[PDB]
Amino acid sequence: MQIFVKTLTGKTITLEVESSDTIDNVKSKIQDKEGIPPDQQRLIFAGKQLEDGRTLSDYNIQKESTLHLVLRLRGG
Amino acid sequence: MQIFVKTLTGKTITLEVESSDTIDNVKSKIQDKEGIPPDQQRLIFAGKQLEDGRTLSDYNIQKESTLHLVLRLRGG
Amino acid sequence: EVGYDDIGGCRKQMAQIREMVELPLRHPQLFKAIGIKPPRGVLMYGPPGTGKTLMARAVANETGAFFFLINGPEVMSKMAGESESNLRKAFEEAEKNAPAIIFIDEIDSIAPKRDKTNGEVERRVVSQLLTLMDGMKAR
Amino acid sequence: EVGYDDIGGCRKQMAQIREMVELPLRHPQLFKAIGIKPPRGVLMYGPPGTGKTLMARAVANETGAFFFLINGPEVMSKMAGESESNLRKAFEEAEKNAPAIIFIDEIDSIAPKRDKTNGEVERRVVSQLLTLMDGMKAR
Amino acid sequence: NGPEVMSKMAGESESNLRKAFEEAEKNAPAIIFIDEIDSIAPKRDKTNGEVERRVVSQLLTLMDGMKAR
Amino acid sequence: IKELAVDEELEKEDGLIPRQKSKLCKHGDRGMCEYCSPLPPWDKEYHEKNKIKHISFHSYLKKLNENANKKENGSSYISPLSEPDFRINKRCHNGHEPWPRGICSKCQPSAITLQQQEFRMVDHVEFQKSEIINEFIQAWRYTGMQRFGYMYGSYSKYDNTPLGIKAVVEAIYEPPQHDEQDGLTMDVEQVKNEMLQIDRQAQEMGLSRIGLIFTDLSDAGAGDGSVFCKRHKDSFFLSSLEVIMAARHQTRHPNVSKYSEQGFFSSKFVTCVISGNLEGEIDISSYQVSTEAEALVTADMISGSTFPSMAYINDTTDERYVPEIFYMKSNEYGITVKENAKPAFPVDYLLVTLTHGFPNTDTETNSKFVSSTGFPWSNRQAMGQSQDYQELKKYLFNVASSGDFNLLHEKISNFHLLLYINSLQILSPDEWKLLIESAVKNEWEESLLKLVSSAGWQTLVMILQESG
Ligand SMILES: Nc1ncnc2c1ncn2[C@@H]1O[C@H](COP(=O)(O)OP(=O)(O)OP(=O)(O)O)[C@@H](O)[C@H]1O
Ligand SMILES: Nc1ncnc2c1ncn2[C@@H]1O[C@H](COP(=O)(O)OP(=O)(O)OP(=O)(O)O)[C@@H](O)[C@H]1O
Ligand SMILES: [Zn+2]
Ligand SMILES: [Zn+2]
Repeated sequence: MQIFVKTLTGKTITLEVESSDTIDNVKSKIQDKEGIPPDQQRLIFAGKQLEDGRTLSDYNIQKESTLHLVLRLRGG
Repeated sequence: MQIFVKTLTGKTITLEVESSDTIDNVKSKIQDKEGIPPDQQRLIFAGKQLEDGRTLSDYNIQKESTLHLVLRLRGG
Repeated sequence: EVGYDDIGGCRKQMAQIREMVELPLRHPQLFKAIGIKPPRGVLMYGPPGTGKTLMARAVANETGAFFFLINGPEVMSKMAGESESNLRKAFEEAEKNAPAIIFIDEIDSIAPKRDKTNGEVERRVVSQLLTLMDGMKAR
Repeated sequence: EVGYDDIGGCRKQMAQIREMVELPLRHPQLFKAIGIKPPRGVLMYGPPGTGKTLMARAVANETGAFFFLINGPEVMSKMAGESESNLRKAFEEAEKNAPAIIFIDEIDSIAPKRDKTNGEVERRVVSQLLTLMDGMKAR
Repeated sequence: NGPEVMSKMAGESESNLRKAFEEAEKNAPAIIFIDEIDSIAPKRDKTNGEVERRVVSQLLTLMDGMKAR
Repeated sequence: IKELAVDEELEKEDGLIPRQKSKLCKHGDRGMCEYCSPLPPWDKEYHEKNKIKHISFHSYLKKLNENANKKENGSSYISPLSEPDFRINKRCHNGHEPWPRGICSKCQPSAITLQQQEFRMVDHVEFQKSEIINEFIQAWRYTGMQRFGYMYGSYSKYDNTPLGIKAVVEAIYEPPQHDEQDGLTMDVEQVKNEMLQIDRQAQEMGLSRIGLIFTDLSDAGAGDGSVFCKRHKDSFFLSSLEVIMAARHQTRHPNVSKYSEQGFFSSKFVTCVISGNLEGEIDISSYQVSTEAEALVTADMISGSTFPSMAYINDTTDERYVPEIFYMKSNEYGITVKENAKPAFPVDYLLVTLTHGFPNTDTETNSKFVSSTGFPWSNRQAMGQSQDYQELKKYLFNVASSGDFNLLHEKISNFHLLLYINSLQILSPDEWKLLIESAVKNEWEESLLKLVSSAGWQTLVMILQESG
């Protein structure tokens, strides 16, 4: 289904996910086209930090729903 | 060889600088085109302020990269 | 407001004066294919108390035209020739709205015959009114 | 505007004025070669309703000219003394795009005699006209 | 007053008469008393040269109206 | 057509000035002859008695209504309140149908007498807080160069001036500009594209761009003296280059009026400048431009001169016919009548003054925008206060990770903080419109709890805590 993956810098990129798929397929999709390892791939929905070992049925992710991605930036 | 210095008003200034010179010569070249003294001038390279005593190689500034120009007096 | 039935006794002069106001405004096509130009000035004169200003207001409200009023002793200035600028001001304001009708009562008070004065500003007041009415090419 | 051959009866005065103001305007030659400067002023007079304002607009239209029009009572009706600047800009803007015709209509409402003077602004515009008329000797 | 409002320079007299009828309409019932109207309204004679206008004609156009009970 | 809510209230009130009985009155107690009659609000004799130098245009509208509407019939409703035109009508209603060949006196623009305007649109500009414009001067104290801004505010009544409108300002927005020590000049294209989106958020908040400010200080020695004195009586009041920027801003923002034939007349726009007093401080002053002559000739004929007091008049090229400009000045012996047959005529004559001021701190009706006035502004890239989301952890943070609603709502009413949030457009536009209306209006306690219970505000504090 169609979703709106939006990072912290306002860049929204359209991705694809199944309604019963896990969130690790989304984390693997960010690892493909953005090259981010999963220690910095932080998705947030409904004010809660989405764990990497869960599915979309717990957070009730529906079609055409936006996503809030946080990327870690550090000097050390 | 080529470089691009851009102000805050959306105006990019073309300049041809050597790859192995100092930053003070870059401030002298933008002085001759407009008439701004290089004491209050400052150069921002992607959020990093360029020091006038250094060169173009230690900051790893590549060809025709977008630069920033800002004016800030020391006493003022 | 008054109307056409508001005054009687001058029924012959009422039907005569109604031709020169309705035909240039209601049906102007009679002046086409006949060559001539419709006239502008109508001159009424008589003793006071006969209803000159009553007949002027009756023909204005019965047609719905842009009525205007120019008074005799009002617009007569001595400052810098302001009467010559206020006469042409009233003509261009009547020209901006179509159809329109102006009314100048006690016209003998504004620039009379020069048998007495002959040297005042009223000699140049009437000559302003000559070129203003003759320059009315707006049919 | 009106044409050129729309005036009858005045054929003798037409041939007097066609060689006067139309022929030296379109032809800068045949006056320098003959050694005679052309006249820079004509005066038309007579009874009213004879073709004074009609013949001037007819002779200036179908010849090729600038035709600076200026009316009599419209000047001097200004405040704070700017009728001289409206006269100085009248003659200056005409010679910038020569050939030009300056038709002063109703000049009797501008220049009366010195025994019928009125105020102080009437003397100021008759001496401005007499000074500026002499400035056109540069051909 | 007659010889008071007519001694002005022909510009404030027409506004004083406009202020006279407007204030009397605001606080009706009202009377308007004027005196020495011959100094305001003289006759037209052979000795022309006075102002004789712009004030009495203002009184003509002010008085013929205002009769709406 | 519909005018403003402030403009219709000044029209309905007559604004008459009452007087008392006197020794000169000969009438009875139940009357008035001339000396205790009600005074008109447009008489300039009462104005200069109380040192009011202009006649409060809504009363000037009343003094022309007496000339338009009379006791006679009329039947016109002309209401001659229009902009006097100096352009040339091409059709001309005569035989000189082209202007290349022919021009007469009824279409020729008359010689400009240079008479001063006796009425001003805005009568008194007022401010909201001394801490608001203190941040504007603080921008000069960090970079040492001049600044620029636009003032957003509203209007209300003014009881000091008879039938007068006062100008209230609420917040100041700064466009991105290129600063310089001598002056300043920015691109008009990027400013107009930036000002289009600020006018969107100003509609729901009840704001309107009605003013602008630009600085001119020239510090003397940075010790005992504050600034130099550039603008005084012998020098220029407003430079001729800034007259052009003030003239284009008034033509872009017209004021709606039913009395005008075109539908718009008498623009209510203020131009304020920070220049300093004569002796020792940085006191500001404001003047606005004149509508009668300067507002229309700026479309064709205003050209820059080397003098700051005067402006050059250029020449005519086949469509741009201009009349002669005259003014009176004293010669070496006496005072003479109009002399100007020479270019570079002064522009300080075409300015009408205003009275600026700040209200008392003990009481007011409201202030509506005093949150901190210390938040980093949107386009202050010359200064260091142009931060990213690192500032939002420092500024508000939902204070101490658990905030009281009396201390949380007092920070949320900032103008530039609310204009920074909606640019990210995390919240819905319906929830954002009730967010800004809660911060700017009263009885906000029932609607602030609606904001914290929404999932959009929960996602805002969750995406801020993980980021730096
Ligand atoms: N049909 C009518 N014919 C004549 N008189 C009339 C008629 N109807 C009414 N009247 C009366 O005659 C008077 C009209 O006179 P009017 O007001 O025209 O004075 P006027 O001197 O003719 O005006 P002006 O000052 O313009 O010359 C009214 O007061 C009215 O009572
Ligand atoms: N050949 C002609 N002579 C006189 N009048 C004419 C002639 N042909 C036409 N007319 C009529 O006379 C009018 C023109 O008269 P004109 O405007 O010259 O008045 P004038 O008294 O001669 O001069 P002024 O306009 O200064 O009074 C036109 O409206 C036209 O109908
Ligand atoms: Zn009294
Ligand atoms: Zn014209």
